Amino acid sequence: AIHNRAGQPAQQSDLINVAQLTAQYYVLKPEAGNAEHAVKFGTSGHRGSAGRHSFNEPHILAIAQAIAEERAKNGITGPCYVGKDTHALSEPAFISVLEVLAANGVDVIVQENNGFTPTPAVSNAILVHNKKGGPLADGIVITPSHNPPEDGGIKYNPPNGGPADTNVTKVVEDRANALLAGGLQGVKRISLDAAMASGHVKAVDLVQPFVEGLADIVDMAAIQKAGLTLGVDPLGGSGIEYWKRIAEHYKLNLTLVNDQVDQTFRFMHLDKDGAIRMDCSSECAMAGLLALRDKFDLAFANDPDYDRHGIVTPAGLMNPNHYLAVAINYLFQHRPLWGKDVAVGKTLVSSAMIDRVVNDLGRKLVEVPVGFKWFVDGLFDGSFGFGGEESAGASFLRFDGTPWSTDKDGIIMCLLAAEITAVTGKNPQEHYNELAARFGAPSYNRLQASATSAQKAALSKLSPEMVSASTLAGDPITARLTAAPGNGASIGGLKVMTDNGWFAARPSGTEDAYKIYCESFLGEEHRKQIEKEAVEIVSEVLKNA
Amino acid sequence: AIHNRAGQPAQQSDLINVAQLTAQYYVLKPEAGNAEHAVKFGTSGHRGSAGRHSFNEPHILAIAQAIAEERAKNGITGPCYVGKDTHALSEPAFISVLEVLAANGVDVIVQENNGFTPTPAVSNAILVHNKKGGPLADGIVITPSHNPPEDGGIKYNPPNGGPADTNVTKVVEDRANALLAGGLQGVKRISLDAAMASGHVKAVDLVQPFVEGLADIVDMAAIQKAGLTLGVDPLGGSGIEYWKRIAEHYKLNLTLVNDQVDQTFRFMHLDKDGAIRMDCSSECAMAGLLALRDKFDLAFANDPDYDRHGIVTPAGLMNPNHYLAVAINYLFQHRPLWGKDVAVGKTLVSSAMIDRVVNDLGRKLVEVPVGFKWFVDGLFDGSFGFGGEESAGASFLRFDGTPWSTDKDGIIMCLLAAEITAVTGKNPQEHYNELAARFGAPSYNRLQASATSAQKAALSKLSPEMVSASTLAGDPITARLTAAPGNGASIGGLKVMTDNGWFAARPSGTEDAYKIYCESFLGEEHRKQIEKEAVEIVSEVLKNA
Ligand SMILES: [Mg+2]
Ligand SMILES: [Mg+2]
Ligand SMILES: [Mg+2]
Repeated sequence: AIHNRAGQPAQQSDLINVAQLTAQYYVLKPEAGNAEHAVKFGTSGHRGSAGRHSFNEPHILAIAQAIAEERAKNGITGPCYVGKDTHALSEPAFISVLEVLAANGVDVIVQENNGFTPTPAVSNAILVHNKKGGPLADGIVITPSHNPPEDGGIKYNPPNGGPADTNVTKVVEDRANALLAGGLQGVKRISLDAAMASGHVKAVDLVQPFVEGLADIVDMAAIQKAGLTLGVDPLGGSGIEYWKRIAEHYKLNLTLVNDQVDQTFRFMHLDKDGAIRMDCSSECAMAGLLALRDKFDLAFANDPDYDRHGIVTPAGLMNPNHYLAVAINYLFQHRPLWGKDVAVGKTLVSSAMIDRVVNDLGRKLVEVPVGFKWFVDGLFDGSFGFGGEESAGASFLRFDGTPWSTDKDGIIMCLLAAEITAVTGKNPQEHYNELAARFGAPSYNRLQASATSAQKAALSKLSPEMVSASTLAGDPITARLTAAPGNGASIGGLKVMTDNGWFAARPSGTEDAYKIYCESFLGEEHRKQIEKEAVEIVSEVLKNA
Repeated sequence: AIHNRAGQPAQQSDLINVAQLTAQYYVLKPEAGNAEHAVKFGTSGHRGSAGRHSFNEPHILAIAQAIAEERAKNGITGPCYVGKDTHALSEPAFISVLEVLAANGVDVIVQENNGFTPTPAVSNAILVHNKKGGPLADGIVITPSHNPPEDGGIKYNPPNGGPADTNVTKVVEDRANALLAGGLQGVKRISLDAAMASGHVKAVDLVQPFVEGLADIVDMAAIQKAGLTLGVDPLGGSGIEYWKRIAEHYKLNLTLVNDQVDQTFRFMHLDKDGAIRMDCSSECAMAGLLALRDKFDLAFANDPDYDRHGIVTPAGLMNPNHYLAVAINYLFQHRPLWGKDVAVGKTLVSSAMIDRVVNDLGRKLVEVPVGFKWFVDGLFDGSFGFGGEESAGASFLRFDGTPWSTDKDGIIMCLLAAEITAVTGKNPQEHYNELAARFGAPSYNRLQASATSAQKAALSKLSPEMVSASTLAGDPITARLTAAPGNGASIGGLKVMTDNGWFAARPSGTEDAYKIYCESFLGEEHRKQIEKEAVEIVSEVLKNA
């Protein structure tokens, strides 16, 4: 908690003017040659704000044109599923996308009645469509994730249902930027009315198919039989109607603690920095649900795109690493159709509790670099049963070991917590407590140290033998890694291990620093000794550039 | 109350999508030759909704250009005060006005920090400016009054500070529609950024000078001295900050029962028809404040443009007619500096309680046709001390007999109630109860039925002697009128009166219908006999076409 009003309900003075911001999307423009206003279309698409000239009509027209061209180049002739979240700027962006796709003769499928669509609902729709074997579908999700009310975002999901990799995003980014530099000479656009009249835009209900299909991934019948008292704070996000339909279709005792949809997100409690941020894993942002935690056996929440999850019990808000370990431990014991050819994905900055759990089950661990992108292909072909990130986003397979969503899915992760509690009689936090009793309770932290550009660059291109330390916090170093053990890919940095702890260091993308992730199975004080030594080691390896 | 959720809190299903609506302002276009989409610029300016193609960018660009040209033609070279209310569509309209006015070399004055301004605050600003005697100022108010959240509006107030009359409005209307038919070719415009950098737009604080000036129209010291417990529901309207500053500046025990500014107006209770309508004189809409009526000596509310007032006492919400009679009876006995010649303005269809009051005061009554416009010139020149309409809107003079606002002013009418209560020790409902004990409690009703365009046309063009009856509801007819007795202007219909009651019939200005207003001082059964005989009379005179 950094801001004096962290954890308190937002005040009127904290709120955006929604109408003014939306107007700014049309009346303000990116400054030509100003890099800060340019399309930066990356792992999570392009994000910005109309009032900062970074999320305006020109950007989205440009991006939508770029996506139409690329998808056609790539032989993608089926429909494009275009979903949006409950951010203000998703409305104007949505319209720009329809105007341009329709003008390019792209068939678009949208949620009827201008509704909202979670990121995994777009992923799921693409996968289900493409399993029918005809022209390929892909998708666009119009969301800046949990970013404050004034922000907008837009991202692309190719036919494998997952987020677009750099081979797609870089091309799209450059084309969008050249289109901007050309004054939107090369953009095909028709009016909203013409687009709707064209026949290219089809409105369907994406909710029912997703909600009904949940029985093929989570044990919905077990949940029903347990008759748990469940709560959810939809956090004004894109899956609010999804939670309603889940409770209704499956006849669950599941209560929405509020049903607000408000583009100022005024019902929110302020995050640690005082921003309105819909972070389902932040205790400050989750203060509203946390105050009701005694009312439910189990409760949860999702960020605006519904790709992440927050799990509440009467003990509080679970730490995301803790829940990942529990999800994995449970899933691989309760999925008979996930045979020996189905492994566990883990990013290398995630808790080593995962390693202990997976070793204990006699399953294969695939350690990958930072980022969900490394799980997409394995989820898609069924070789990864589960892949998650320590920031509270994950996905796992259907019962039969085929994919449900190749993007992150917050709904299945919440429902899985319910299946766990229902099947085992123990909530996921009680599960973690037992793991911690068995393996020790690790202490985990993230920090950062000042670094010059030159240092940051050098950190990315090390090799294991540049690290001459033989010991870390009183234990022999068992590994010096510059590549991920699971897929061999570069980590763009360094990880040092002992039996009792580890650290990893990577250059900060945004600041003159490098980030340090570390963890100890012996506790806080030992973790603190790792931190100290981690800086010493990293200072040593890069003081010569 | 007709709708089954009348008076209930608004639900999420009742609300608009603010950003989608604002997008529609820029992406939806009026249809060429569709009269429902045309500019209709009248007594309240032009109102519509972006989603109905009746309040979109082309309309506002066209209207702003028409106003720029008309003010120049009319000799106005000073600044234009442009104020906006809290409707969503006020934001894009505001921007379009600045783009075009600055392109036309108009000097614009706005409330700083994108703040909101009551209609009477624009009127007052015009008056104060022009009283200095240099180049004339005029103004634009961006408001659809109490219309639902999806509506927008824009109206013009010339240098006398009141609403523009048809000599200006019809020219602006014809011109705007000409501009729309010519694809906006004669509209001059620059970007918002260019407008802000041009030096043509100045941002000031309009609140402080209005709030400080109140001491010159209402007896603030008397109110301060009484120490009453005052409540206000600003109803999410343009004067919310005005109530705050009045409380602070005058050190009043004045509580805002809600401080919400929300472009969905979600905090509202539903109106009698189940709509979200910010009608300060409607019991259903005021259900929230009415539930707290027992906490305050006096409480009040205003509509979004803050030109109307609703007065609450522990007895409930006052009938607007009833409050006018009290306001008049009080003011004309407590304004010693007003000349003996200063008159009372009264519309045609207001209560004859006003007549009884004004007679008793030995003051001049000026009965005018429907509409506040008939009071502007007399308020401006100080010959009308007070002008009010039955729909809960009025204005009156400063202590020294010079105008404060020549448009309707909800703030002074609310503060006057507190003055009345402070000075006399009785609230305004108590005073009305006394008026009723003295003269009788009148019974008032309005009727409506369908009529053809031809029957409607006839009704507006009668000659008094065409009424051949001698009696109305058992009393002799004392007057048969087709023109207002006060100013001689045509009423566009018929008024018949006796000593005990009256009726007036008038064609609807919007529907194929006529309305009949009637009132009896004998009670309900007498009023019902007036209703029956008025229908008979109207039927007979409309016996052709
Ligand atoms: Mg997210
Ligand atoms: Mg009004
Ligand atoms: Mg005039």
